[PDB]
Amino acid sequence: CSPPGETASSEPGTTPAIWTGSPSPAAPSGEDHGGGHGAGAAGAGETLTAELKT
Amino acid sequence: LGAFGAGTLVAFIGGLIKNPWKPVVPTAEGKKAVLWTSGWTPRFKGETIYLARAT
Ligand SMILES: CCCCCCCCCCCCCCCC(=O)O[C@H](COC(=O)CCCCCCC[C@@H](C)CCCCCCCCC)COP(=O)(O)O[C@H]1[C@H](O)[C@H](O)[C@H](O)[C@@H](O)[C@@H]1O
Repeated sequence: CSPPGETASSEPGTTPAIWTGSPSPAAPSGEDHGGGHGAGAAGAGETLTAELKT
Repeated sequence: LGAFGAGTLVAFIGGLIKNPWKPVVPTAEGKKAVLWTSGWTPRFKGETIYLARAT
């Protein structure tokens, strides 16, 4: 016998969308954090960059 | 003799007998049996599983 599910001539398909993974709720109990600092404000952390343009 | 043989054989073989369908492997849809799940089964919804080449 042939397996019940085979063959699909119609519905050509579509290009898979760009994957957008989600942060792990199971593996991480919370949200992973980067730079550590006192940050006596709403929160900036130990990482702050900037690009000075012309 | 029949009861003792039954008990002894069952106690001998029950150590070996294991349920193939005990949900053990974690998955986004809760723990599932081993046969259903492989390394490609997302442990949590939306997990990224790269097709890593094995150098
Ligand atoms: C005449 C005897 C009549 C009784 C037949 C008994 C066999 C039917 C089982 C009935 C109870 C089943 C539900 C309760 C039990 C349950 O849930 O367990 C299940 C698995 O059933 C077991 O337990 C062990 C099975 C016992 C061995 C049966 C041997 C076959 C019999 C039919 C042949 C001898 C009888 C004499 C006739 C021949 C005469 C010779 C001429 C699944 O395992 P699991 O959930 O993974 O946990 C694992 C733990 O069990 C596991 O011991 C442990 O090893 C862990 O590995 C663990 O993983």
